[PDB]
Amino acid sequence: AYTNSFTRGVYYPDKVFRSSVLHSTQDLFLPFFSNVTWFHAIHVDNPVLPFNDGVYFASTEKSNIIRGWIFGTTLDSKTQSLLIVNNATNVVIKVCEFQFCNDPFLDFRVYSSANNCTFEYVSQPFLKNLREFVFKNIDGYFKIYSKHTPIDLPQGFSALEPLVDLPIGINITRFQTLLALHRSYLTPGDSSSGWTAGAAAYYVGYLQPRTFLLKYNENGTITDAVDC
Amino acid sequence: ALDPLSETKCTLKSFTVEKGIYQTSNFRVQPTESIVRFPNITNLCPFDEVFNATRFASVYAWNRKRISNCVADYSVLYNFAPFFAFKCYGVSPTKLNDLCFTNVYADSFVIRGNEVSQIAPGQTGNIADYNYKLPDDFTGCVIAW
Amino acid sequence: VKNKCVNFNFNGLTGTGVLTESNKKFLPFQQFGRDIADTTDAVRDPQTLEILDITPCSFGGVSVITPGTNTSNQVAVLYQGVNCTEV
Amino acid sequence: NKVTLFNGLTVLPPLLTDEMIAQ
Repeated sequence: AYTNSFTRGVYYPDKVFRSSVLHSTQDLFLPFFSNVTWFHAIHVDNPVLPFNDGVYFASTEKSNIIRGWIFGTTLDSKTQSLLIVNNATNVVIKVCEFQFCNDPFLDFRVYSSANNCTFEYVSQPFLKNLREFVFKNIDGYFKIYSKHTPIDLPQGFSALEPLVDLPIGINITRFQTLLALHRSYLTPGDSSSGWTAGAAAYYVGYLQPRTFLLKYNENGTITDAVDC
Repeated sequence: ALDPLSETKCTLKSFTVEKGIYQTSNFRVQPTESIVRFPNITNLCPFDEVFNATRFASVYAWNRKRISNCVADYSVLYNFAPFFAFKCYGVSPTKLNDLCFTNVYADSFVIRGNEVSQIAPGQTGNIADYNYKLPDDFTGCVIAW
Repeated sequence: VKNKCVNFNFNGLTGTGVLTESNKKFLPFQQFGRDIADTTDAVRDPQTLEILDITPCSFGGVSVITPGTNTSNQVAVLYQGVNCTEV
Repeated sequence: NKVTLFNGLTVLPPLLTDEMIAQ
């Protein structure tokens, strides 16, 4: 499937306050009026998506079907993978290559090989409400920007604020999404039929090196942008 | 550099100056002080459940652990251990207050006094050969009380 | 230290000038303030999270008013870009 | 009303003010 992205996917690039000014920045952005791939979070078996240069991940749902993400080069124990799991209590981020199967297990509570967990992080969870995230990894740091906005994709403009800047220095080239369901059987492999679940949808777009012209109002917030 | 008139004579390179206004030099007040400002950050690494516990790992199970993502000032210790052998290798005490690294791995064991010599770099014996082996190259501080 | 030409090092940002209480509120994730021509004008205190306006301490040229040495040696001095009531 | 609007750089004021030119 395909669907065009409106003037969406911008973020604060430098966390430097500017008041009522136009600034030209060359960085990794999602080009305006570009198509983004669409997936339904009910059934199709979960495709693996490459992490080329950065990912814009949008989610629309009302049942908390998806609860995390997996990053890394391979699902085996040879490369130190990264795992982010959200919950109703807190968010847990770990980097020790949890051994996944041919498809990552759907969150027999622990199923992994030996671990070498060096980096772990806990904070408040990322709680119709469209949730937009940008995941980037360029200079040995892994950056997550996000915004939760009330309500396919509207024409309104909203800039993503920086949430997390992790210091882990692993190489990320592939990623997936993490789904959850209560009383769900766990199997190494299942077909695309899946099981019935709540209605949800998520969009994936890719970041490219582009020049943008951002406008800052008197309150220091980005209110409009121009794709150069 | 005696008076402004002498400076004017310098600028014009003449002992007689004519009536008017002359731009002689520039001035700048003082940097009357120097201040360094650093954060209200206070997360510290949990050095207290490692150095105080009511039990420690026996050598066969040697309890490794990981200290991560925290300001660590290795000054919290040097408080209660009359360390028989602090013996730090290569880092030395003051410099590490300064440096920054990805993780610090703290392992804990209980070995009798005669064997405390063996838990060091390059020693051979029952303890360092069948029970815990420090690597040939090390930047770390064995501490024993 | 406030209201003095001081050399400050705010969390790696090194500069010189006088610091004053500001009236602009940053977003919670913003720490630097930059005006046109990439000049730093504000910074948040990493210990108290209070915004401070940075402006360079006074500088300028000096000019000499003279009626001519042939007439008299009296001299007046003008400081151009400053108000030396607070020199 | 119709027409309206460092690092060592400075702006010297004009000698005749606007009031004198108006006079």
